[PDB]
Amino acid sequence: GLKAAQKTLFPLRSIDDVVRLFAAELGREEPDLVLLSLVLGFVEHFLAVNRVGLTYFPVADLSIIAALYARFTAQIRGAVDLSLYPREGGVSSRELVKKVSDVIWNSLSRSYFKDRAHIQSLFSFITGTKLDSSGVAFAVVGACQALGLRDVHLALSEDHAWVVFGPNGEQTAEVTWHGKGNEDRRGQTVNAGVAERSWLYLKGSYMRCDRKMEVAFMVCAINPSIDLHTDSLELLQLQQKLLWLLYDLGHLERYPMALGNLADLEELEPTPGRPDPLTLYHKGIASAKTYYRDEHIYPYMYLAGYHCRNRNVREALQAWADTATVIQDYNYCREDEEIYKEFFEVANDVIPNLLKEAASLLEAGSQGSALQDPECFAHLLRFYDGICKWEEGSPTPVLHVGWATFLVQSLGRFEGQVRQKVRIVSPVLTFQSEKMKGMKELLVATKINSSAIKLQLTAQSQVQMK
Ligand SMILES: CCCc1cc2c(N3CCN(C4=NCC(C)(C)S4)CC3)ncnc2s1
Repeated sequence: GLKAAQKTLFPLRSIDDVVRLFAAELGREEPDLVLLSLVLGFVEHFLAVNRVGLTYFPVADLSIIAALYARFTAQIRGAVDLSLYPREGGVSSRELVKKVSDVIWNSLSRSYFKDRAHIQSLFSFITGTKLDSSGVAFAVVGACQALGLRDVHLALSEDHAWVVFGPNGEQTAEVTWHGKGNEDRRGQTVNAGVAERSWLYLKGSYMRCDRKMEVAFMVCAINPSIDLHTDSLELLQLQQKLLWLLYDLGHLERYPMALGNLADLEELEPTPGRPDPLTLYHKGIASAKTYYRDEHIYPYMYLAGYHCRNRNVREALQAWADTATVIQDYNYCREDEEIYKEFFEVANDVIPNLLKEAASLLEAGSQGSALQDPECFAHLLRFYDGICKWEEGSPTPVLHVGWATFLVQSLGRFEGQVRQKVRIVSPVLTFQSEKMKGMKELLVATKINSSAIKLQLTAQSQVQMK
């Protein structure tokens, strides 16, 4: 049931009309997640999924959008009988949250590619009966709001989504799947994951959204991809404009990833009179420091990626060292594979490529090169120190001999007279990991002893018998 006041801006004929609808909704006591997700999904469908007939912008008529809204509300209200789940204190019960989750779940097509683009919004849920993992969580939160359950909110880590609810918003419930081939814990709390200090649950320093942050989530969720080679400029512009709206209203304050996404967009196409990408990456880091105990990994990866693309080797290594300094106080657990993949790619592909080019440019006479800077060698060492410390105490190991080949190569990119300048104290650098402490003498030697490095990084007990 859309209110008269919600309907007055239709039809939406442009990017800017969509921005106005968002502004209007964000100025209400409770922005309407269902309306907003349906609108975003409609426009994304007609700008990215099917552009046949497109001449400027896919006009969103009130009759179309209101009928989609009706389909959603009718589906939820008919399947979830609230009288069966008495609410005291204006708060929801775990049984009610589970029932809403089941309703969304049981609505989805039995089989589909769960990784596909453009299956994030309630437009996809209604028209395609498909949602991606975090899409299911969002749709549970949208359904709860539709039912009047003001206490149910989206919880987000850097790789997963669930809900919070209940007295003081203190309860957690799983409502969707995570990854592939994992067993789901739907209906359960996230306490076991928090207690094991996995990255997936951020030691409890995950995001607890209010309604405005849930709008920011749907905006981050917009996917401009038309195919592998092509983005919709219209959706990029829309996402960028909506992110700025949210930024100006204060609603990205506690949302590091959204700041990084806005920085990435500003790199591609800067908005005149706005902060530089670097300023925005730093605001993302500051957000993580202020609200989340500096326990997030991606704020530093966003920054490192920016410096990497710009071939600022020194600053990229600094930011990846800072990324490792966060991961060192985690336990590498089952289901943390995404972050392992990210670190593996940085160590074993991205850094090698950067240093290879740097070596060529040094041969060509570069001055101020990262390869002649002992502070950059220290950053490389701190990056490996955090990865080795991560591994300590973890229930599954991180390092192996594939990593050792690249470490030897990367060390070897720095001359001994540069490496010798780093002072490893118990540029000055302190190691936290036992692996790097035992490697200290090997690191500053004129010739790099590759076999001894390999043995130290992988703690291999023995060398070839015969
Ligand atoms: C999927 C549920 C967890 C979330 C991921 C995410 C998100 N991402 C945006 C894309 N991401 C990154 N892009 C570049 C990166 C530095 C590798 S991290 C991290 C994940 N953005 C905004 N909100 C959320 S909530």
